Amino acid sequence: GLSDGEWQQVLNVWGKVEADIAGHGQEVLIRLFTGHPETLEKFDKFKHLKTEAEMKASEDLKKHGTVVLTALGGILKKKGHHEAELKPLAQSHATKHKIPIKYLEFISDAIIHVLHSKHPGDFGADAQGAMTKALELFRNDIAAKYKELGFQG
Repeated sequence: GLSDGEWQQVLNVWGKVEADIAGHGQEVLIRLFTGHPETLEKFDKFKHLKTEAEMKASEDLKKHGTVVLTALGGILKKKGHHEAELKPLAQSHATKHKIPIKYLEFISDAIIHVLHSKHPGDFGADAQGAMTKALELFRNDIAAKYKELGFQG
């Protein structure tokens, strides 16, 4: 798993996220949607947004970004014993929304990009590697649950 020092670096940069969860959420989603427009098709209420300008001005989108990063934060803070926080997310993403693991990879990259962009001083080489492992563990445990839930995934 991750070392205590790796989790410290994950939690340190997540500190920066929580100081402005909305702005971070908004930037992560925008990065995801602009990098991987197919992901936007999964969002009934957002997929009419054609441009970055439109995405930035969307309050719905910023609200959802907060929702996403709030749930992820709760998982990250559990540092590897996150079963309980992970369970309802795997559940909804496997039945209600059907989010392929590949899309979770895209959003992981989007998060790492935004974190490197906004907080390079709190997100150097070791920390980027620790966050990489952290998000990998998230996707890995989501996948394991997807399997039980009958979604591939």
